[PDB]
Amino acid sequence: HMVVEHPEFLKAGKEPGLQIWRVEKFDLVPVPTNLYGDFFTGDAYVILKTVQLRNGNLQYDLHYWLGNECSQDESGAAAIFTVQLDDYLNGRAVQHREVQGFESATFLGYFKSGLKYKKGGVASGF
Amino acid sequence: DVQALVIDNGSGMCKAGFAGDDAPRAVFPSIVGRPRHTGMGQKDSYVGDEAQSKRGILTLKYPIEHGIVTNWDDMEKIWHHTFYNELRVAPEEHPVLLTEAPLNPKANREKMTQIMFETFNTPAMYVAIQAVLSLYASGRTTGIVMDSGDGVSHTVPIYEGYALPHAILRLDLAGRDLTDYMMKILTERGYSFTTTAEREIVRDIKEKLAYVALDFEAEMQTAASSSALEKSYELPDGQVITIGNERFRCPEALFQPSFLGMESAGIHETTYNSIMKCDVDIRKDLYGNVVLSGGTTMFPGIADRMNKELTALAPSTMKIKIIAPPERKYSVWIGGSILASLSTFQQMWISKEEYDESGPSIVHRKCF
Ligand SMILES: Nc1ncnc2c1ncn2[C@@H]1O[C@H](COP(=O)(O)OP(=O)(O)OP(=O)(O)O)[C@@H](O)[C@H]1O
Ligand SMILES: [Ca+2]
Ligand SMILES: [Mg+2]
Repeated sequence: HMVVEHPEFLKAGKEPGLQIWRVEKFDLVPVPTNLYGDFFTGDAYVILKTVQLRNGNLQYDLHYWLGNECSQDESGAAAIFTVQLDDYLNGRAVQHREVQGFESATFLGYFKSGLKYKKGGVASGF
Repeated sequence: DVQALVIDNGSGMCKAGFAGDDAPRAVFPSIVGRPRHTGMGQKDSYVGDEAQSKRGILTLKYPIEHGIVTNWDDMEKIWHHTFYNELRVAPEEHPVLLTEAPLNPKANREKMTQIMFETFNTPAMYVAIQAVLSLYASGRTTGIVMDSGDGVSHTVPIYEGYALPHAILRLDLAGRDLTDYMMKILTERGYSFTTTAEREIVRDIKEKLAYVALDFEAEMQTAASSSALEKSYELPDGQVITIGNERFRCPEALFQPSFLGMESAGIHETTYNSIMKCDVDIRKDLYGNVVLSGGTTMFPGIADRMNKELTALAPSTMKIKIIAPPERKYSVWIGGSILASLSTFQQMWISKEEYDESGPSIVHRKCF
């Protein structure tokens, strides 16, 4: 009787590009596009990179980024939302765990000028 | 708005609480007691701490064995108690997330579902695999969880959020066997612990003083050569006893099950064997994300020892990482609390409406 209704899922992975959400109290909240690449070390984020393939289908890489100080509800939620988004995208996404200071070359490469860290973030949902 | 409940039904201890809390509100023995003789103490049944305390007039039953429900009448009594006495809720008012052991029989998942909806009239429910909840609690979607509780230890490989059932293995040894083994080896020193209160003493000795030796042979030699590893323990009556190599011999049984006369491989080999049952292309990610969960993983030294043993089994260029969160006695419950709190989970539960249309077998389509 249930379909995926989360507004952000309906927006996810529709066209080539980068989309970033932050975990805020057990919800997935879009990051303003002008703040892309500035990560709060107290928070966890989900990043979807969508690339156009030659047959016009879309390639997905889902990265969940975990700040050094993010709380367990945030990192746990980031991991679960990543699984849910992959399921929503028909299992077409490769999932990548990205830890502050140890991110993959691929993830770092998304940010043309280099990603930046800043202290702080939104309060834990616990 | 609507407040979900989270219940992790362990073979030894039930952990129950409210989604969005960082810890279970109620942690109590998974025991039902009934009047021992059919002749005060006078209620039809008792559950949890009160049943244990009244054991002198009650016969005690443990309806969960190896994480699998073996007596549904007793399990229903435990859940009724959990809702009405431990959580102080009306279960008809709350979605309920329940946990299940890896490879829980199909008929059992259906029975769980039938009881929630038909006996408790829950408006919604969901069943999650314990190991997967622990992995989520550690902030990962891929890894292998070594979950060791009361009667059984499971190794559960998980890739991108889903367990790989063909690669799940088990060692039929966990905390109750280690308590029983500590009881046996303490008799060598002349200390007889045989009653329930005495077994509880032994459990406390295991929980407070035992540790996993990094090098067992070397630790035995150190213990034989001097008193450096000895520790004193005060009994409730006030007597002080001395414990030596029993401290690390007890949890050594996890790595050497022959100590208990079992032919099974130790937990390190079980973990390795599960990894080797998985697609070669995911094994790197499993070795690099070995997550310990459950009460019997709480021994000091266990993560160092797992690291050593898995490093010896794997190719030398493989990065081994053992993740042993301090909260790992509760990581299943915590994973549940997070999952049940997500804005997306209202879309995931089995609703009463769905149950009414499809019956218990809906659980195989909604929860996997
Ligand atoms: N600090 C500790 N050190 C060693 N063992 C411990 C510690 N704390 C608890 N235990 C043991 O953990 C066991 C209970 O573990 P846990 O609560 O994870 O099991 P369970 O969930 O009831 O069972 P299962 O998951 O096997 O159905 C008991 O045997 C207990 O003595
Ligand atoms: Ca935060
Ligand atoms: Mg358990």
